Amino acid sequence: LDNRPIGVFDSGIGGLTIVKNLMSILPNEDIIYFGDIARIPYGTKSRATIQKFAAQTAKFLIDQEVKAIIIACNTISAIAKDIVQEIAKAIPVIDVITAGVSLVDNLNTVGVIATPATINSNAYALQIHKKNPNIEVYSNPCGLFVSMIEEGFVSGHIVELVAKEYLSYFHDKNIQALILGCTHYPIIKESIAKILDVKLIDPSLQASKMLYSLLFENKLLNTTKSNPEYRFYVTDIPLKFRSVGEMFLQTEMQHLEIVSLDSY
Amino acid sequence: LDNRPIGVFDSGIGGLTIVKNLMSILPNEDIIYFGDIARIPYGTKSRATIQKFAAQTAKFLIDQEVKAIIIACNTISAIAKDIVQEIAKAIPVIDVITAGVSLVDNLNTVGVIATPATINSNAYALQIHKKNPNIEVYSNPCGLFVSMIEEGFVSGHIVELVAKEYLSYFHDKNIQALILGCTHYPIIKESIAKILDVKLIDPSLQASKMLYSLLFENKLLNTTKSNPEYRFYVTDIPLKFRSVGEMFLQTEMQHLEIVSLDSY
Amino acid sequence: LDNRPIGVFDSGIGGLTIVKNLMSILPNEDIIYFGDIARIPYGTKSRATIQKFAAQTAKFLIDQEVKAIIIACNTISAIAKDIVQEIAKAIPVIDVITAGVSLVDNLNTVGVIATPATINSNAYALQIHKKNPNIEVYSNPCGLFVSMIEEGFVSGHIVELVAKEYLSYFHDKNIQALILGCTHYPIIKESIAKILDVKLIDPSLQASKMLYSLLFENKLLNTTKNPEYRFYVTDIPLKFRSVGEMFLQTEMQHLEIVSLDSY
Amino acid sequence: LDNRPIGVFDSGIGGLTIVKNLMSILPNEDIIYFGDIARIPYGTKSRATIQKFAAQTAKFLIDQEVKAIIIACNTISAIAKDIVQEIAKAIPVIDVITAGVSLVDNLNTVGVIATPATINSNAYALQIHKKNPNIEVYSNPCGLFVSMIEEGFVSGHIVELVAKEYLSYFHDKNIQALILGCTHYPIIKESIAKILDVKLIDPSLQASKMLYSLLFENKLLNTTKSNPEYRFYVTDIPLKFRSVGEMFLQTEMQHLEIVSLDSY
Amino acid sequence: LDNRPIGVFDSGIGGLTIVKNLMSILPNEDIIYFGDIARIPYGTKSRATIQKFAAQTAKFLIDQEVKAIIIACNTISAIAKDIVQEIAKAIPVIDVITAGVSLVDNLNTVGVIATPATINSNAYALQIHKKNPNIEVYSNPCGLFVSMIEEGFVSGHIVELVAKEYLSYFHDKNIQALILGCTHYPIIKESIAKILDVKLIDPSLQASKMLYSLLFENKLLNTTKSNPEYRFYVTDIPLKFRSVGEMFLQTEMQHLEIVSLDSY
Amino acid sequence: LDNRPIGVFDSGIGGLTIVKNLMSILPNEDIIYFGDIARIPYGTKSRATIQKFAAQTAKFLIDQEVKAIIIACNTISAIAKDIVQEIAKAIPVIDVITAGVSLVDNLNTVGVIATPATINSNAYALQIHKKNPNIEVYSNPCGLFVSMIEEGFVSGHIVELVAKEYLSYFHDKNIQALILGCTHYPIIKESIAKILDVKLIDPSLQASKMLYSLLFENKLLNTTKNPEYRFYVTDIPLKFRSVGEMFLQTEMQHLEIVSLDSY
Ligand SMILES: N[C@H](CCC(=O)O)C(=O)O
Ligand SMILES: N[C@H](CCC(=O)O)C(=O)O
Ligand SMILES: N[C@H](CCC(=O)O)C(=O)O
Ligand SMILES: N[C@H](CCC(=O)O)C(=O)O
Ligand SMILES: N[C@H](CCC(=O)O)C(=O)O
Ligand SMILES: N[C@H](CCC(=O)O)C(=O)O
Repeated sequence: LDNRPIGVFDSGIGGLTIVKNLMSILPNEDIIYFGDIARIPYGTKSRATIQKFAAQTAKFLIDQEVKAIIIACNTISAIAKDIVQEIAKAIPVIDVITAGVSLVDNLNTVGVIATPATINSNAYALQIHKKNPNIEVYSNPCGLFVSMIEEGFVSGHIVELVAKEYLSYFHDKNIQALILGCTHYPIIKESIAKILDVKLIDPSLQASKMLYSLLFENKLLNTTKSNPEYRFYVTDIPLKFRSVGEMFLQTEMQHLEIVSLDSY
Repeated sequence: LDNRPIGVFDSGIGGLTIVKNLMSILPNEDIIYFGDIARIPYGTKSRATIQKFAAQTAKFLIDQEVKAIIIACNTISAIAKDIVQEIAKAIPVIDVITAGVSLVDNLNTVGVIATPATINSNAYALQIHKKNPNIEVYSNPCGLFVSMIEEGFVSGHIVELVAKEYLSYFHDKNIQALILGCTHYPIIKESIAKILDVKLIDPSLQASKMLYSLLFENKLLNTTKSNPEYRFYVTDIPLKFRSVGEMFLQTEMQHLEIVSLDSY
Repeated sequence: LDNRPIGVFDSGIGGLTIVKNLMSILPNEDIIYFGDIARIPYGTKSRATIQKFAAQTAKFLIDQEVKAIIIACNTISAIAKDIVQEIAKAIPVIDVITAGVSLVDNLNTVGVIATPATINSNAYALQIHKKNPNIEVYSNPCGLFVSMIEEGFVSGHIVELVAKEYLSYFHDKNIQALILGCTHYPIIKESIAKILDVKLIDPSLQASKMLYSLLFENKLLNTTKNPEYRFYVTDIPLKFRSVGEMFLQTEMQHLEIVSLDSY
Repeated sequence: LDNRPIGVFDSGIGGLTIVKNLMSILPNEDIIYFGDIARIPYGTKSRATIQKFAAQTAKFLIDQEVKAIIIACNTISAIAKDIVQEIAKAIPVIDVITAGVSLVDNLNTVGVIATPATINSNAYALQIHKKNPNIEVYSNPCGLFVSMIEEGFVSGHIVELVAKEYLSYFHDKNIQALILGCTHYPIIKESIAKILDVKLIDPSLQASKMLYSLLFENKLLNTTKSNPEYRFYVTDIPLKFRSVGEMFLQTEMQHLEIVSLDSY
Repeated sequence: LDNRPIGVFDSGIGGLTIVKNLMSILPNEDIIYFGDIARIPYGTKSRATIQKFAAQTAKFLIDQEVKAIIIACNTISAIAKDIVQEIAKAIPVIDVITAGVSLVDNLNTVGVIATPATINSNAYALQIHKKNPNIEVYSNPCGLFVSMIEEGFVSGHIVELVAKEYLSYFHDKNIQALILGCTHYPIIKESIAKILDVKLIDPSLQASKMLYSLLFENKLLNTTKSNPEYRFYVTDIPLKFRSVGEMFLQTEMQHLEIVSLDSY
Repeated sequence: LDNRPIGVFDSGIGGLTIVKNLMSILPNEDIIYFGDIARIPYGTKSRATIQKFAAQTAKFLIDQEVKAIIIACNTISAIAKDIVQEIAKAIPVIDVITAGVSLVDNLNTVGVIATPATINSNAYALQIHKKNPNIEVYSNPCGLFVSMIEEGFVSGHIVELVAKEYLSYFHDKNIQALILGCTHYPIIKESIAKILDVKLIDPSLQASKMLYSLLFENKLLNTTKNPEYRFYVTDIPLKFRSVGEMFLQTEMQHLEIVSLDSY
């Protein structure tokens, strides 16, 4: 089990940051990244469809005999965590919403921004309230942010105006921190910080640390002496993928392969 | 054959305008609209994947024994028209790019805006040049427009600034007309007209008229006396679908059903 | 908390009447409707199946952090009210049977028509006799009514003949009122009236009024002045919008396909 | 292999007729019936849901090691036949639509009645036209029939009136035969014949004949001396289930066992 | 049914060994071989492409009315087995991975060599672990072997050196057997045994035995007096194809016919 | 027209060398690379198959309205140059065999190594003997080289032994130069040199220079001062970026999976 890869489970593109994080704390581990690039975005799809898609990716990863899964995507974590856990059986699953919650559960008043699917699922408020039901949670979807960022609008006047549209909801709420509850949003954190001067919470590294602690405590660390294998399995490769993905990864996606979920 | 439905073939959401158009010129015809809502957008996907998806929708429509197909989506028309035609066999296929070309092929200098997939496919320039190779064609993708419009940003300062970003390319080109080469773009035509004061070409109604002429000349008109049947078959129904779709349709999508392409 | 939605808990389709009522009497409340359209009808299924299904919907609604639940379906109310309440915990639950019973507690002879499951459960008679054992309660299931109505047979000779088959039972019972103990039956009240000349009790509005009272007493009224209406369903067949909107009497604002697989 | 059971795959209740037919045609075969009684009817559900459900049943049946399957339900046959066959790989699958089509492919004008789902799927017309594209097929849903029959309304004035409502569609069509394209409809064939007195085609018996032919010619017949075993697996045992089921089966179900499909 | 041919389904060239084995084990059976010689190798292609190709071949074979299929290729077996079985509905499909797994499920430590695609798919390890999750499986791709062998390098110093490069991975693994998980590798088994002298497992012969068992026990054996017919369908006849193919088949291909799969 | 891209037409992988060359000598030209990665290798396939495949790629490239085409692959150039030219019509086509031949036309004895298909076609000898019939041309296919190189055997004892098997043929032929008549072979030029001490002719740069000349003569040079590089391929297996980028010597900017099914 020790020398099996870690599965990084994404909807697509923004979860590459978890790969980056893992490479910084677990440099000897093999990683399989999965992105369902053919069917993104998930943030604007129904709960039934997000669950259907996540069951397929889960089965694909389990067939690769990963030793652990991290769900990098907040939208999949919000809506399909249990579907994924049920398929993974004895394979542990770490998720980014659990990570986010762990960073705010001593506050009194918390804001959350995320995809429409995530916010409409109510997952962040529910999970925060499982820790403490008296934490005040204010949530607002930021529907345009994902496409905006994928199209390269990552700073400047457009980004600032779209952010004002979505973040003005929080001005009278006296929040103590704002959860960046979508993988894409930390890219624009500097623009967010200009509009809403509060602590911004990015749960990706925390999620990676949770996976580190689990592997360490359970003695499931890779002890091979060969170069780690980083495999990027995706269901589409459109022309902009290399450039937008590597904006998140911060290094080359050197071993990239087109796969299909047709049999899953 | 006369009393079979017309198939309106979309990627999703914006092709509903063709249904509206058809209902205005062919009020006695049954219509089946197909939208692959589960996997939109197509505008940012690869050619291989767009072809794969379009073959599935084509097979679904042919199994419903439509008498004609109109491809409402510029992205599918650009990349998968031949795939669809091959599946349809003796069933005629009308497409929106053919319609657009028919509206500009006596000009000297033409601009085109469309999805990244459409513009990168080169389909509009190629098809215009098939009519006359000496027409000057200037093309620019407007990647953010589709999501922007689906998120409800349809006028105002954000729309104007995003449009300035994409349309400034045309200011020195002396174009005689600008093809609105995506179903979504006519929604924002007033904002476009503020930035680039040229004739805007919306090919949807022309495409519908092409289908009318074909049915009329071939004596394939519905002569039943019952209420026409309008069926909206979609592969997902997310929460925003009703409202955003009916913004394009301009009337209620009264008979709506979730379907699957898994067997296609 | 007062800006959280109300949850309308249905088996499917007929509970849209409760949404209509709440839109009227509580025009500034947000509402989440849940319909298990994939698995309807409930009215001809077993007790244990209805309980299993209802537990899943209850868990779904509690995950949404609704501020209150109204069980719009008589069948779920008859069979699974306790399970729903156990899942809802401190979230208040109003149900349509409690509403119906409240409208007859000054009478001495009452009839009840409902689904086969509701009648089999004997919930209406039990809940009435609990308040006053001397009230004579006569019950009769009307199995075909739900499908008949969903297929658009809502007046005319077919409806009258099916109704005569189920209602003739009441002619010699001297009832002072008939409880329409299924969401669907008020649609055909004109045909029912024709056959049985008695006061017809429709518990829908009273349930909605009880919910208003509960929100007022618990200080849970939304004070805002445009509400949002979400319709979460486990299936969307072609006929769903037409039939549903027949009960709702307006168009469904926002509709989404959801799954209970994880519940 | 030849001593494994035959699977009768139903939505619920009406498929028991095929069990009855196989008890007479193949008296030495073990039979497993499956009915998804918890979730019926299928006839009023979407294509996506019918396919989801049928995939779970098919997987349950394969796990019982059946040697052949007959899809007794027209609604599953119309919408999910390919899903079922793909799951039942090497196991042959006979369906009632194929049976029905085989009885009419010599005619010129054919009527079809079925559930809303079956008619909306266009499956009968499509499959007929695979054999002879020139046959005129007229199709009309009879939505109330399934519940009406299950509630015990099987003859008399109510049945005649409902039948008049649905069958009036055919009076001006000059059909040569009417396909009773739902398992339930043969129960009320005497009433149908009073209203529309044309040749009535019952797919269920022909499906049973096709299964015999498949087993006989392919040498898959059971010749053991152990008494045949009949098992009826259902997802619910509702109120009047035995009495309604025994209307179709015409004998008692000796082993009736509730199973859950939730693991599939 | 029993007089229909057996299909041998290959990527190309190496599968001819299975034809050779069936000529000896089942001398009275008609055989159709298919090799996609225009598009080989499959071993260095993506999962999505291997699945696309295998779906076309499978459809061609079903159209020849075969009664059973053996997937001779480990690469197709690893990646596209479910695709093939779903297309070959009722037709039973034997695969070489299943055969290989059946020969090692009594051991504790197993090595596997195969094409890059086969190893990257994890199929051998996964399938072994379905039977016994505690077996230690060590897998290494031998990418150059297929071309090397096809170019006629089948013994000698070059073969020994390349083999040393690939098999050095196993020297410290204490494996009890090595699965020769590619059709080509048994050709160089004497060289492999010089370098890594452990029990060598050849899936191809075991697959042929499993097919005999299936036909014998299921009564699908051909007993006609007409001479067996052998057909070899290929998508190309390249330069030295007969000479290379005859290395594996060990007799001449009497009917070798180019077909196109483009319609599938 | 001068802002249209150049098309680099490959079978797959090795033609990336031509992209590298053009990035160097034409730094402001946009480039579309096409590789039929799904169906490689071409070098061991039949003449008719190579022609069928090449016609599809040619049609794809013409649909993109490239301003010129360079056939980077010796195998396509040997077998399908006429088909590509017939499809390209007024779009100029440069090919690597014409380039290779141009570099030897002052010699009298020449060797050529290439794929089995290229050598079988006899294209190099035919095109050389056409210019001067007196030049002695000796040809030998090197079938294993393409796979060997793509699998990363690019130096050392294995490469030397395979090379000795194919090149020993030339020891007694008194050649003045050897044409490396396959895109892949320059990768192992150090091992080739070891065995055969003769001038090695790599036609890649000369083909790229001929394209420059053609663009200059036809007034088709892009005058702009950041170019865009698109890599269109029919498959992307795991090893593709590593092996491709070995030939390209930089990272592929923009990569897209495409299909020739409609071509
Ligand atoms: N990849 C984004 C979702 C990312 C997230 O929610 O963290 C999408 O598919 O919409
Ligand atoms: N529906 C849009 C494309 C519409 C069009 O190109 O006309 C999308 O999927 O991106
Ligand atoms: N929706 C009806 C029951 C409604 C009611 O009992 O109030 C059903 O599922 O049978
Ligand atoms: N059992 C019926 C369908 C039977 C059939 O279509 O043959 C239902 O579930 O609606
Ligand atoms: N024919 C080989 C694969 C053979 C096998 O994996 O068994 C290829 O195409 O790469
Ligand atoms: N790409 C090589 C041929 C390269 C060349 O001949 O220049 C192949 O497909 O075999």
